[PDB]
Amino acid sequence: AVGPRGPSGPQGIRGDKGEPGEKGPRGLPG
Amino acid sequence: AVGPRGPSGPQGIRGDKGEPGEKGPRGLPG
Amino acid sequence: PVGARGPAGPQGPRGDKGETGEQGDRGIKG
Repeated sequence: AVGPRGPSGPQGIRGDKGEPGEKGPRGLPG
Repeated sequence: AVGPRGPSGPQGIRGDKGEPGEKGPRGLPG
Repeated sequence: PVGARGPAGPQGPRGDKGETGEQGDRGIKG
């Protein structure tokens, strides 16, 4: 008889941190 | 007559990339 | 016979949300 199926592998690695948001809009006139 | 347990599985897929950050704050007044 | 190889591990964890964008340009002067 064939042996039992092996256990689950290890969990995957963490995904990359998201990208930074874009630069904010320009300030109001003085 | 039985065979031995199988090998552990491969590592799971990599996690999702994080979503982009919010847009920055508005620039300071002139 | 040796058992089958195990299934893949779970998907890895999600990356953090990206950082907020930098502040915008200073406004034109008064």
